This record gives sequence, structure tokens and C-alpha cells, in this order.
Amino acid sequence: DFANDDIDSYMIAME
Amino acid sequence: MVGQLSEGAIAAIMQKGDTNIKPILQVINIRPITPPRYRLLMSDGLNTLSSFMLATQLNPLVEEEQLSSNCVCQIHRFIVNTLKDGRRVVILMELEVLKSAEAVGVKIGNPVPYN
Repeated sequence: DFANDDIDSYMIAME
Repeated sequence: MVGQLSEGAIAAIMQKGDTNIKPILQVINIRPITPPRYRLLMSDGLNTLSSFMLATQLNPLVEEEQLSSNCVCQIHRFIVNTLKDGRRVVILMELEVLKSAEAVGVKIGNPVPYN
């Protein structure tokens, strides 16, 4: 789980 | 072996937002976010950056194990999405795996996280 930040949530919300 | 990677491409993406380049990068790690969405930690030899996302259309490259940790690939099309806080997400649209994970075998060089 590298870089477990809030970027995951952003990439989910994309597209 | 670091001469095989596009040293400085991560800084160019993060400073210039260049999308015309076709950088050669090493996959350091791939992890699914929960139909999976893959987030990639990539290296250009000099730096790593963790905000790469695989377009869904490239998921077969992961599913057939062509794209996996330690492989080297060349990006043929990507999009940048700059967040309100200034971080940049790099969406990989098209790429070619140049050297398999098995053939490379290890992280190339000693890249440090971009800042």
C-alpha cells in the first residue's frame, strides 16, 4: 500500500 | 542501467505538464484500488512519483501480466489532471512494455521521491 493518501479517492472519482 | 530510463521526465511532467513526451519508465509497484483501477509507482531513474493511474482500457496489460512490478515501459499517450491542491495525477492512456519484469528483475538505480 505505497502512498496510501487521498489520491486513491481522487482517482476513483475520476471518469 | 539508469541510462535506460527517461531521467527528468517526472520533473518535466510535474513542472511543465508536458504531454508530448514518450518517456521510458520503470514500474516500481502496482496496486489495485477497489472493476479494478490500478495505481502505479513509477520511476524515471532520477525520481519516483506515485500518482500514476492506468486507464481502464490498459487493464488487460495487468491482467495478462505483461505490465508488472519491475518492468520497463514507454508511455505513448497520457493525460495530466492537476488537483486543486497542486498535486498532479497522470492518466496512462497508451503504453508499450519494452522489457518484462522477469528480464529486468530489480529496481533500476536509486530514484528518490519527487518533491
